[PDB]
Amino acid sequence: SPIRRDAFSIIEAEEYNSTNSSTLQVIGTPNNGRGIGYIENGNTVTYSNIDFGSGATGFSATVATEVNTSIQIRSDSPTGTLLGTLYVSSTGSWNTYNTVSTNISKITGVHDIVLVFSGPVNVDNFIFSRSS
Ligand SMILES: O[C@@H]1[C@@H](O)[C@H](O[C@@H]2CO[C@@H](O[C@@H]3CO[C@@H](O)[C@H](O)[C@H]3O)[C@H](O)[C@H]2O)OC[C@H]1O
Ligand SMILES: [Ca+2]
Ligand code: NA
Repeated sequence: SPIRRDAFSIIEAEEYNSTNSSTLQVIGTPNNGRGIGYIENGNTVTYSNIDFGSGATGFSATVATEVNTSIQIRSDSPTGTLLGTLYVSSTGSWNTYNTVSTNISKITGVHDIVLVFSGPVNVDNFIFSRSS
C-alpha cells in the first residue's frame, strides 16, 4: 500500500498499511471497485503518512452498512488524538454506499490516520476537507 498520501485526494480504504483485525477482508463493490469489510468492534485500520498540509477540518467516507455504527478518526496511532467520530446509520444494505461526512479538529502536516470501528461497516474510500 502507498507509503504516503495526500489528504485532499481520494484514499482507498482497501489500500491500508496495517490493521489489528483478524477478520477484515478486501471486498468488491457493485461497480467493481473495492473496499474493506468483515470488520468487527475494536478493529483498527491504519493509513500511513497522510499529508494534511495547512489544515483539514472535515472527513468524508463512502460507506455501506445494515447497522448503526461509528468510526473514530485518530491521528498517529490507535491512542492518538481523536480528530472526530463519523456516525453511520443503516444505508439499507451492505452494498448500498452513501457518502457521510463529519467535522474534525483541525490537523496539519503529515500524520498516520487510524480508523477505529465500533461494529461492521463496509468502506470504499475516504477523503478530508480543507479548513477555510
Ligand atoms: O462483486 C461484488 C461482491 O463481491 C460484493 O459482495 C459483498 C461483499 O461485502 C459483504 O458485506 C459483508 C456482509 O456481512 C457483514 O457481516 C460484513 O461486515 C460485511 O462486510 C456483502 O454482504 C457482499 O454482498 O457485492 C457487490 C458485488 O458487485
Ligand atoms: Ca475503494
Ligand atoms: Na490475526
